[PDB]
Amino acid sequence: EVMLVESGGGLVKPGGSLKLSCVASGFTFSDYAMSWGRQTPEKRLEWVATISSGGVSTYHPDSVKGRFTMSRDNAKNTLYLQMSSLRSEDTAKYYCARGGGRYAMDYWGQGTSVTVSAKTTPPSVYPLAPGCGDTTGSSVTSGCLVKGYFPEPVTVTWNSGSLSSSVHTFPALLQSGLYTMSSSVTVPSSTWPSQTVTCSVAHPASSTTVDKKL
Amino acid sequence: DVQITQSPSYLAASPGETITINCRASKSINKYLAWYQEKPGTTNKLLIYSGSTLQSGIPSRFSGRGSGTDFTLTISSLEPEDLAVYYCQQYNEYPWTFGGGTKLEIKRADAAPTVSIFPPSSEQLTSGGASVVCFLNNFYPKDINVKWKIDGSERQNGVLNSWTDQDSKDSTYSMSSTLTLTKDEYERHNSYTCEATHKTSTSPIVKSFNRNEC
Amino acid sequence: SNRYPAQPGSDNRECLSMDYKQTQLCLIGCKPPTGEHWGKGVACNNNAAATDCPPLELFNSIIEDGDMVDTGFGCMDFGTLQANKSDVPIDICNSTCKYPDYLKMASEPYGDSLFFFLRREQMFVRHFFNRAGKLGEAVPDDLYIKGSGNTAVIQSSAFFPTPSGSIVTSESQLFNKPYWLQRAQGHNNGICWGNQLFVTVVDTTRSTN
Amino acid sequence: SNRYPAQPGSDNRECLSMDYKQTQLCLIGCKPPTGEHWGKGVACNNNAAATDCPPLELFNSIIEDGDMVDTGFGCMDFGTLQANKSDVPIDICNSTCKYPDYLKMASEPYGDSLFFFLRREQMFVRHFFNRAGKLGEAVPDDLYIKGSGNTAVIQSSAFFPTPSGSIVTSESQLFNKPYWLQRAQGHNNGICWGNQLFVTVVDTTRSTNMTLCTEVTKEGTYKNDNFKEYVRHVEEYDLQFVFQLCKITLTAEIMTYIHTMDSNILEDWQFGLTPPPSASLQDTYRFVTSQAITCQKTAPPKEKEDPLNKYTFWEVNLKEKFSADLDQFPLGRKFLLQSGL
Amino acid sequence: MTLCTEVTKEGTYKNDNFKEYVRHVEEYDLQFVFQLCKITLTAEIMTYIHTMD
Amino acid sequence: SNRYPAQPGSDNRECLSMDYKQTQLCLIGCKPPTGEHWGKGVACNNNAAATD
Amino acid sequence: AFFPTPSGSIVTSESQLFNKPYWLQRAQGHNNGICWGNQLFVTVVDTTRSTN
Repeated sequence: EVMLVESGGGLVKPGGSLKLSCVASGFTFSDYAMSWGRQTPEKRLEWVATISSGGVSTYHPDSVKGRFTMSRDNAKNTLYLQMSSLRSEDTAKYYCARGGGRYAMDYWGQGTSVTVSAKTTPPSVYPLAPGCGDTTGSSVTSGCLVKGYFPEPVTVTWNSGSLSSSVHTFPALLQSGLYTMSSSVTVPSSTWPSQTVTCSVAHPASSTTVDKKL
Repeated sequence: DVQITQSPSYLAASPGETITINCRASKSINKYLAWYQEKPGTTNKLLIYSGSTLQSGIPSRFSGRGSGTDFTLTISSLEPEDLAVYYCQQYNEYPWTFGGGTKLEIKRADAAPTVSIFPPSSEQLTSGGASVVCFLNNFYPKDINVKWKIDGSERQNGVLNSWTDQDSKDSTYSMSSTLTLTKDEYERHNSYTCEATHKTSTSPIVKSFNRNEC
Repeated sequence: SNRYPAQPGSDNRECLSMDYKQTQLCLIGCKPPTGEHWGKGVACNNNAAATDCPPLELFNSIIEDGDMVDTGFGCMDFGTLQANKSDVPIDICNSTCKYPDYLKMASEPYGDSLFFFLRREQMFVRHFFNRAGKLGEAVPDDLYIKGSGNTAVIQSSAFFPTPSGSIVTSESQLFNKPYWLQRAQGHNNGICWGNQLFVTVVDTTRSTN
Repeated sequence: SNRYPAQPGSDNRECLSMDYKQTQLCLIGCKPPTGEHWGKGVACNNNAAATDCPPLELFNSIIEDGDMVDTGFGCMDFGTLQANKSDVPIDICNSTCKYPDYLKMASEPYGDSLFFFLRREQMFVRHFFNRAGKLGEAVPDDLYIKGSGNTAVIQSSAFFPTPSGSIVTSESQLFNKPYWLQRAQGHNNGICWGNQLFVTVVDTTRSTNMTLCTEVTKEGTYKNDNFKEYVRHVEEYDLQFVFQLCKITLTAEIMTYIHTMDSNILEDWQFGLTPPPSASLQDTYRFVTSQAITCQKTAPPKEKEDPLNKYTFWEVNLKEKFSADLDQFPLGRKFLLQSGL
Repeated sequence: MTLCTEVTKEGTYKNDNFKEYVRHVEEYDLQFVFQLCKITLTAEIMTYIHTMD
Repeated sequence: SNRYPAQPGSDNRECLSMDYKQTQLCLIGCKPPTGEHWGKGVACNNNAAATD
Repeated sequence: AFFPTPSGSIVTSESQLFNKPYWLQRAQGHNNGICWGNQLFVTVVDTTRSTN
């Protein structure tokens, strides 16, 4: 079981600092290289930091020179990144990496959104169910709307992923400092509304969850 | 810096055939080149390091080659876990810059958008926004255009454009068309229609609704 | 191992800790005992216009109470010969450690600073580490072959070991026994002149805190 | 452990330190001694050598001062034999390490290069590492089973061990001790010839390192690049000696025994030799810099010529350190108790 | 021992230039002295030996 | 390895184990034997309370 | 505030001091072996056979 679990990425003041921690579940941490790399939108994957098998050789690109300091723990199986004086460009999704080779990467975790922005906002949730009028068709497309969150991301799952054969979920867009999205599912009409259907929307930044069933 | 770019950036393919990808170089960054892939929720995979030499657990259907500034990589006999975004990356000198990225898509039978239009429901009619939601589902390929007609007049401000993934079982695409309006403008105008266009028909797929009806 | 390469940076220090050289020893003589220790020197005349590397000299001195023994880094000054005081632990980074000159006390005519003396010492390495600074001396090139790319940078060779004393036993005890005068080494046969004596001892097995 | 498959690229040389053999050794002998070493030789070119390995010959060299003793990586040359020059340490890679041939030193008739010796050595190995590159000969396939997946290609078995010595104790030192030779092991019972002796010692117990920290720019906040770090290495030596004069009556049985053995300990004696009279002897100037057109050259004939002059030693003068009264030294008193006098 | 011969020449290091052999060497030597034991031949002696050899 | 900075906490205790010194000795006496142990004693009365 | 971990070492059958007779030629004090009060307080310390 080799798995690099990310921890420590989120909201942080501009000009401030934060502590990341990439805990590995199981291997010998002193044998293999470890690294940090981020993905910024409309751009490449951005290599942030690399370290060797024991910790001898650490490097950073031209973007974070002088500002970022990489660390690692071999006993708690945890790779680190101590950064200073963050700006709005550091808002991205960040991976930690395992180097199994001649400085070559074969792992990252699920990651966490490391977003340098101002504040969070708990989402006000609105469903999109069939209303007044006769229900027609053997299948019905419905939804539930998410309005007003910042920053990214969110994820909608319908009925605990059993209908994930037909679950739809959309990305959001930045309109006036907030993101707005929606989601759908194509289920035959034998289910709804005799058996109720729920979409699950959460928010990592405000830690505010409201569950509703259609 | 070393500024390498990845071309062609998109691959639609049917498996069993032979698929080629390329990455060209700014410097003579001779044969030190690895290749990766990003699947969400799981880990990145190193297929071939150093252009031509193979990692543990990696099978033989991959093939990559090149020296100097020219490189060629070719793959046949595909497998359904491949649909992901693939990168080339130099590490001949720091900073480790990447290629632009190549997403591999599987080719299927083409399909038209399944259109179902909704008003902003009365919970959103008391919240403060007015989003005329309409779901365009189960189409192929990604390329669509939708037209929103606010009482015959088109609106492009506040138009949100976000496409889904290749789906799980049916592997189609969907795109979010939420008409971001406020209350007095939704009070002024009644008719709104998502008019999706696709390569299946010269007439756009037009679905409408009336607040006099529902 | 060393996965390539060494990285630039002006600040990379940390806390570590380690034991020292073990011993048991003593000496007696009716003159106070001596001891050498290394230090600086006068530079030179300025005939050489080659480089800057500092001079040196040992310094022969009667050691008094409280002064520090050398433990393997030479009997030397840590303030003048070093300049970071970070190669050395804090208690001895501000010191001038000595080693006793039994040799010139042997070639002393009468032997009045020496009646008898003891010594028992052992050592071996624990690990290997390296310094972090600009190596002032370069290495000649045809002695090896240089690499390129990631291996284009030549890393420094400012290695340094770190010590370890062995296991000690109660059979290795020097003290708490009689050592009879029957034959001295020199001309003064036990005669304390001035009704005074100059006794010394260094022990390491009771050096916990 | 060492998993599969094969990684490698162009070159993968790294940085390591290591340490070496623990020893203490010595030798006494009036004649200069030799010392053997290995090196490449001339092979037959009449064979169609499918192998491309060069041969290796022992070369029984004569040990100079400051040349290198063996360490345990083959008693070979390292200039002409390590083409990589980046696998063996730099200090020895442009030199050649040596060992003594005690049995061929036992096969000298007179025994004038050996009067006494000792050696005290201990070693065990800590680590284990291997090499890369195109190995010379391949493995025969019919002594194993092959595989694939990760087990596809063979990996290089070019290993090497790493010495680590032992503990460095003072409880078995050999220095600072008198050694009164009761009887020398060979025919030469401790008698020097031509008023000379050559002695040596190699010790690792006194081999610490003297580094040097030189801040070039004072500042209360730390920078790595204030410091031109230098290194030195120091060593302190001494010897004591007690002799005995002996009377040789130059009889006919002796004078045929010795001139045949060595005529050179008769030429300083010049009994019945016509050249050492000569004539008017050497007639010197006072030193004039520009004129007196002769120079400081060695085309003037040498009063002493030997190939030992081609080698370089530590020349130690004792033509002035003689003393008849011995009790004023810490070994003269150690002798009268030893002699019972 | 361990050997290393390069095949080509360059001013750039690669591991695929060098050829490495490995050998194993031994020397032995001896020194002895003996003593003659003369053996007379009698009837009880000559019966004793052919039972062995 | 003790590299900078810290990752501290308001609680840092853990489950460890250790081994000891090898004792074999003889002691005889028909009078009871004493031991020594350091007791927390006092200094003089007024030491200016600089460091406790 | 560094601290080591003590270890000890190998124990042998030759490091044993017990299960063997002793015949003291001379006691240490002016009392050369005379006990009093019809009692004595003998003490031994062994951690060597102290497995649990």
